[PDB]
Amino acid sequence: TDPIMEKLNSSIAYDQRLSEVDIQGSMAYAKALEKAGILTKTELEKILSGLEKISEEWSKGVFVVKQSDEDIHTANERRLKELIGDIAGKLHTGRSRNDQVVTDLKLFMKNSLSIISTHLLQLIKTLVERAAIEIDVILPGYTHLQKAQPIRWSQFLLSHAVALTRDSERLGEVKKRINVLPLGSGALAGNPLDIDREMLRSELEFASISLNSMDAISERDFVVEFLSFATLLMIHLSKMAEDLIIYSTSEFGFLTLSDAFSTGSSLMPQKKNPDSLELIRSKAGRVFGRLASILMVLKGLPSTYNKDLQEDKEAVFDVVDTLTAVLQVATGVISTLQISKENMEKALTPEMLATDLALYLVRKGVPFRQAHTASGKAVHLAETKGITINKLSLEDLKSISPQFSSDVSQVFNFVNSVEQYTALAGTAKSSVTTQIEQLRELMKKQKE
Amino acid sequence: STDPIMEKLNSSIAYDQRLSEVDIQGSMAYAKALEKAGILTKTELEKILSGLEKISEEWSKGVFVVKQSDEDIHTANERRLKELIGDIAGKLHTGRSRNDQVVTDLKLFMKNSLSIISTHLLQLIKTLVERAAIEIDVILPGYTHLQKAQPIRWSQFLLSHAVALTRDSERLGEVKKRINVLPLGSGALAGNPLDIDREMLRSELEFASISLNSMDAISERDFVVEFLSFATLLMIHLSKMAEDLIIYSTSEFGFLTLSDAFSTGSSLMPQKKNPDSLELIRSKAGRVFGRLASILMVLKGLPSTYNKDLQEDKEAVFDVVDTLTAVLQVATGVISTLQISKENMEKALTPEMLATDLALYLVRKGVPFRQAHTASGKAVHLAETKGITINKLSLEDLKSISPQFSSDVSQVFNFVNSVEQYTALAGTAKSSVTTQIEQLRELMKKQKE
Amino acid sequence: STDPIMEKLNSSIAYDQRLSEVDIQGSMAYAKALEKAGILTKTELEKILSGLEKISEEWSKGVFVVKQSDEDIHTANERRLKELIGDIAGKLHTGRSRNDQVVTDLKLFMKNSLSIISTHLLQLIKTLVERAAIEIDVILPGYTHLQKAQPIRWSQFLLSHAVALTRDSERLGEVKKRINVLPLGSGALAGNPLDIDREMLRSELEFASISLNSMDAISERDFVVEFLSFATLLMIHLSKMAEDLIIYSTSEFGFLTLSDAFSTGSSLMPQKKNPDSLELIRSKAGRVFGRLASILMVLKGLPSTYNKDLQEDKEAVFDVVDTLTAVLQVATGVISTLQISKENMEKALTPEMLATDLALYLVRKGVPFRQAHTASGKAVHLAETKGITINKLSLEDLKSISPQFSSDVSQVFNFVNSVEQYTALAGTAKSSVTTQIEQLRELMKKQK
Amino acid sequence: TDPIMEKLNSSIAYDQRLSEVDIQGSMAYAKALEKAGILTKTELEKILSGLEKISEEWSKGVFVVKQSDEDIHTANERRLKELIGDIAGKLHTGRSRNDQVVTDLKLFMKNSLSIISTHLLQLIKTLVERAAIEIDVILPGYTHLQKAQPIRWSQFLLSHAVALTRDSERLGEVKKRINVLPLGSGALAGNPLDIDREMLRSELEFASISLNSMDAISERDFVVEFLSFATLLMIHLSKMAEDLIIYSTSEFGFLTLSDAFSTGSSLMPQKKNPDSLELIRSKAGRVFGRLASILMVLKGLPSTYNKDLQEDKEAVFDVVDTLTAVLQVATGVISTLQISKENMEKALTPEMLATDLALYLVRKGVPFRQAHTASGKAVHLAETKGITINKLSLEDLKSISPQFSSDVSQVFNFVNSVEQYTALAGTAKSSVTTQIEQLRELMKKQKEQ
Repeated sequence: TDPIMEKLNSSIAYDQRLSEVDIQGSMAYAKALEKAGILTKTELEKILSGLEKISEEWSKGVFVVKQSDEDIHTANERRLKELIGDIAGKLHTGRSRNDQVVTDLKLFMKNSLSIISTHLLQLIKTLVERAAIEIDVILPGYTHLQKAQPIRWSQFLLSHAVALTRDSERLGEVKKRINVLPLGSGALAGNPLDIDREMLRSELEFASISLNSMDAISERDFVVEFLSFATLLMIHLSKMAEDLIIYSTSEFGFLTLSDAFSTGSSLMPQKKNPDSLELIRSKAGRVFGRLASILMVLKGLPSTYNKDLQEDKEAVFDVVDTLTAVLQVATGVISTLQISKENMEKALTPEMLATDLALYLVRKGVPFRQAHTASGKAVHLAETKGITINKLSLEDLKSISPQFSSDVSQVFNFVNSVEQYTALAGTAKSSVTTQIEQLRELMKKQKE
Repeated sequence: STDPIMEKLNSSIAYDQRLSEVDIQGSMAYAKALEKAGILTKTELEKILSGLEKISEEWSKGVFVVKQSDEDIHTANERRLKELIGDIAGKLHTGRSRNDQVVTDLKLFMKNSLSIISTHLLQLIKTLVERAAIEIDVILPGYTHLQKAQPIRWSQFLLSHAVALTRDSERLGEVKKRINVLPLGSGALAGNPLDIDREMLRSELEFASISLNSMDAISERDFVVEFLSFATLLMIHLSKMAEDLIIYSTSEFGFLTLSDAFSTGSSLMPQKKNPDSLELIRSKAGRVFGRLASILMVLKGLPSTYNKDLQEDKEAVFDVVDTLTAVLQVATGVISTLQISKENMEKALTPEMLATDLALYLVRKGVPFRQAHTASGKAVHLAETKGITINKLSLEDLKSISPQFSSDVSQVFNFVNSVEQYTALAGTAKSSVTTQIEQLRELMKKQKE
Repeated sequence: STDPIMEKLNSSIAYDQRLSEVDIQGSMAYAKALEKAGILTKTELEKILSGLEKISEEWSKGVFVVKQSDEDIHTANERRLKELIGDIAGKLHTGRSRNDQVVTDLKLFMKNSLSIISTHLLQLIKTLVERAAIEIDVILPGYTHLQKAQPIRWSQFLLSHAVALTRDSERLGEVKKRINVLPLGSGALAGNPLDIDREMLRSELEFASISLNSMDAISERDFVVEFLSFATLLMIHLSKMAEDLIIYSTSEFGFLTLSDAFSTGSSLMPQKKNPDSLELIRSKAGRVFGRLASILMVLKGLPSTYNKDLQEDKEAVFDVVDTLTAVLQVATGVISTLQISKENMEKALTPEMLATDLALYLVRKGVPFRQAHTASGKAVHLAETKGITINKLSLEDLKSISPQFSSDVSQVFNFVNSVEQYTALAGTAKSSVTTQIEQLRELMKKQK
Repeated sequence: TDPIMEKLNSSIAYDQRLSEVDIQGSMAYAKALEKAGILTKTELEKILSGLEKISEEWSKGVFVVKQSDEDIHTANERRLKELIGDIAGKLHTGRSRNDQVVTDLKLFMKNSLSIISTHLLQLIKTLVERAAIEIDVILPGYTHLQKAQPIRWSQFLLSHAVALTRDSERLGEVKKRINVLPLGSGALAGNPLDIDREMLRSELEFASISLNSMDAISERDFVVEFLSFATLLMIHLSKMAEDLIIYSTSEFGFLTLSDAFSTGSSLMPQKKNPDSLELIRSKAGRVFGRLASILMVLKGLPSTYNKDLQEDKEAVFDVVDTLTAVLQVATGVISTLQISKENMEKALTPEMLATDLALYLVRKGVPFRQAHTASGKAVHLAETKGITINKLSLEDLKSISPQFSSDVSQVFNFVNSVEQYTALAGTAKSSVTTQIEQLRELMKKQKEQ
């Protein structure tokens, strides 16, 4: 056996975090083997005790890895043997590395996804809570990154909560396809000892059992799916990071992040670098890379098991750790950032109310195209007098369209600007309250 | 220096014309809501609708006519409306914007495309499951590392693909539910400014729910990414199935032959068939994956809310939808019409693949896994040294390796008995494959619904 | 009996018509070689060449007429020729195959196409370079983490993009060279069986050399992947520049404005332009990357030699060729016609950005950086205390911090002198910029 | 200072590989600081002495890192003080982490590219040499994975070597741009102390120096290009692996991998699983994944430096180690695999010569169309007569075309088949010989790195 190739087959270098699930998997199997008559009652006790002690060695961090261990499965098998003797060997009866590895990665993923879920909900929750509290703050809404119209700071925050909520929904969909036991699939044709797979499932807490052994052994859908979910999640987070990074520019002045999530220099204590957000944005590429790699690893592979499939572990681990860290960093950034109502408020400009001005007419029967030209004509005027549109006199307005009354003054108020969007999903106060209620409901659904 | 070339990039009319009917539908739904909102008088309405319907027909009969001024499908339809009805149709744009219209049209279009793709997907699944039911007695080699591992039923192989496809169908449904949400009424960014009744819009357009936030509804393209993720994984599945059949159809394996319609030949080598169909299907995985990749890269780093960049979704969605619709039917064809060679499949099974069963023989007699496995190795080695296959070792020779080998060991050297060992749920044993067929059928019912 | 969908799925006519010309030229070259090989007589060659030149025209004047039987452009032409000069046309295919004829057309098309792209890429670089010389005096903020870091010449900025784009040009050349290798004469996969004169084919089609291995030349698509990698990196550069320009054109930054030609707007908000151009360019980065990912996966895992999978190459090549041609030109237009605001740019220059140079003042005076930094720190510190900008601190005050401060420390508080510190090669000092402009001019001459 | 954050910026666990390059970057800068008049000659010798001592520590591998260390950089600085004192602090003078980090990576990549180049050339040499030795072996050439026509085993081996040769040419082109000095660009606007960048260049063995400070700090083209070269190379390797995997199947039986690059069961000692090839093939996805990530990280970023660029190290390290391991595994596989000349021979069939039969007529003046027709008629005749085309008698052939003469007997010989392809790059022996020598020349030009 070649030196370099052996080092490539060697997963022991990173697959150690699968120690516990590999042990849990073995315990269930040993139980099913005793029920099948492959093990005696006493043997089972010996095995379980052995497996339990091994579990402790890892949790305590005292487990010793022999250079002869190519993977975590070999390590535990070797240990279990030097712990209870020959009897240890009977444990691998009819089992295969092929269905052991998938059972292991799936258990690990079910647990990790459970952890990713809490952080994700915590982020969404954090976003929603500030949307509640800062519901009066208004700032410009952008399109093409050019000030378009006023919107509530909360409508902006909520848009990110809503996207994340979808991420959460997908996470759940992926979580249930992962919650299917693949153990007892053997090398590819199934388990040859009529092993009780139902006992296996309930013992390991899966929701159901894999339908086809060839599929169960060679499919990495659960890996691709998780990656697809993780990548779109990062897209959302990269979009939010981009918004904030920009808003935190001295130019915009909208906000600045706490010191914990930014860096700085004693030469310019008035500027803060949003490292936190830059890191989050960059992880999108990192996670996408993993998605792209596994997809290509799978394209073209014939049935059933192929060594190519070992690339899955490192991709999942890296993604699980990336999301776990980035999600929390995002929650903190959101809860501890400081907006500037002042600058955010001074950002609002009269010119932005021009569209609302055209709406004022539409509400008085004046047709669409006709109102537009009227509103556009009104700007041209104030424009030629060196004054904003909210300033031009009532008489000036009259000359362009008799439709303009004295109430037209109401149009030049930002609170009024946003209150226009009462229709479901709008930036109006009422709509924002509705949304806040809906997200909290959806979060309850995705749990109880 | 290219203002004209700039305009060309914004041009979409060359490919978005398949959106004509969804655009018209969205406009009729909005006009109505515009009347309830009083923006339009009842009469103003009836004339608008009648105008949108004349346009509906113009496309539904290829009689429409685009001018060298129609930037896109929208402009092309509103221009014809200003031409049919007149200066009145202008009151329709009141309230909503292109940012609002765009996603509404794409979601309506995708919803229909998905349902169609689902039918084709389900047909493929039914074809595999059906063929698995009929050829349940066929046995061939099960492979790992493209090497003969152990005997398996040909049906187990077919069902492994059907099972994977079933997950594809489940994802398709999840992606469709998120697409069946009304985005119309979000306006250009902050929502509709006329308190338009969105429920009515939902009802008219037949969406299942209404979008929650106007900013999200206008800037998000999750439904596009998700669709592409579903498509790419589905393609991965199909690429694998194509690869398997390509290999099995080689003269070397000789397990099966594609029908004339899904393959090509040559006058000089009539008995030779190239698996054109399978190669096309396999090559589409990359094509679909690329679309996934492009959209993902297009979305990454974009700030709120709407940005021109999002205009790249249409072309990727159209390509993948057509690709999927064609690929799926071709695969159904291929599986439905290919010819298998029972003789060659069975002939490929060898005694050497039964060494594992030999070891299991001892395990069932109580011998420890290790001892048994070691004994089978010795038997394999002995036969090898005598230059004979293990199914020919005499009983004496076997007992010289372990007395546990009784005269009944002969039963081990039977390929049917080999696959019949796998009765545990999901195995290749006949009872197990039968069970799989019932489970899938019952799944095709939840997916059909 | 072929399946109708299989049929349609195999039709490239819809898009491969643009290969009409190069297909004929390949056929012309091959015919001439068939005459020399004794497969055709001069009389037959003349009749064939004449029938081909006729088809050429039919495409030129857009007169050519395609029929539903035309699966691909190769069939459209071969059929047309048969109609024109009778079944003598059949001989033209002697020893030739779709396999080597299809990759011959693709390289020829790409060679021509790349030639046009080179021109446009060079015109963009030039536009950037010439602008850098003209506005070399302009000074504005330099960003790190999208936060003001220190004064930089505006030209230093334009040039960083020209420099990146020149690397793109260098790659474009390296790719062109490998594309400029004749594949015709490779036959179906084992080579040409008629001892055809490939050197003659090369000379006629004008390639620089001939392919080394028939199998490789028919199965590899390195030339496509490589072109796509070059295009993708180019788009990245362009996407970054786009990002910079979109942000600079924000009301908030106000550093510049785009002409109406490459922008979009509203009659309700005259004082506002949306950078549609720059946004298109950025979006195309993904689009082109998509093609790259596409072909890489199509090729991955494919066996030797020819496979129908390779048919996906054309659509990917055409898309990117057209995308780059359109985008590169638009970029040029955007870069040449945009108007900067020297006022807002210098305005952005604040004394807080000279805190760094204050320390450098001490290091030149001999003060160890560790100490000169903490020194400048006390300065900004005491500066805030007195509620004044560091440029207002008195010599007396500066001395209380470090005796090394003299009357000249006053110069450190000048933007021109701030920038003029970077005279080291590639720095932002005017002399460094001019050296750059000159250097870029030299590179542009050689790559021609 | 957040704990998760701090852990995200850490890189000491993986960037230690950059120890020696970092120190070399310090010695260089230190000397440049002495010329700028910041470090007295006495201080220069003081530092250079320490820096060497620390570098000397890593060398013997006795260096020690503390938990306080985050960057391989700070790990070296911290240790500089522990040996030299406060004077160490002057090394930072006018030097940013921005040009210091891009300098370490290029210096590292340049050295990695050299190692990688060597292995690549070793792989090419192994293929070309084996081809020269087994130049007489003939086997089926495949198209759509179906026997298409006789070819020389060496023609097959050479097609891969040729592709691999272009990879080696891409390596050189990439190394060229990597071999440029970025140091002295500072944090963004360049070096502020008029540092002598020509001295740094000479000292760091770079070929030239960066043209623009902003570009040199923010660009990661060099990372992209390298990844692009690696991915194209891995594609090539995945194609070769697919081939060998297929050729090593029992069904094909064309060759067997040595025990060193394959897995096997004691129960089936004949079964040979091509682990080595599968590993190589799977790394293609792993590498492309890296390319994909960095590309998405760079997309849409604004000038100049952004913390995003930090994701480059791990991508480069992964692919550098992967390419190094994979290339050597490839080399091993190709030189230690045993071919079955006999099975490659028995795979050549008479049916694969109908094409040659038509060509026989073409050389005697018969037009392509008619030639192809006579041959096919000969195929039908042998079919109806129950024999193979080579068994048809002269009379059988004459009755199809008078142009057939007793000399047609030579058409039914596989050596003569491949010998028809004498045209440049064809599979005729003389052509294969010409390739071997063209490739040796090419390996020479490149070897002269």
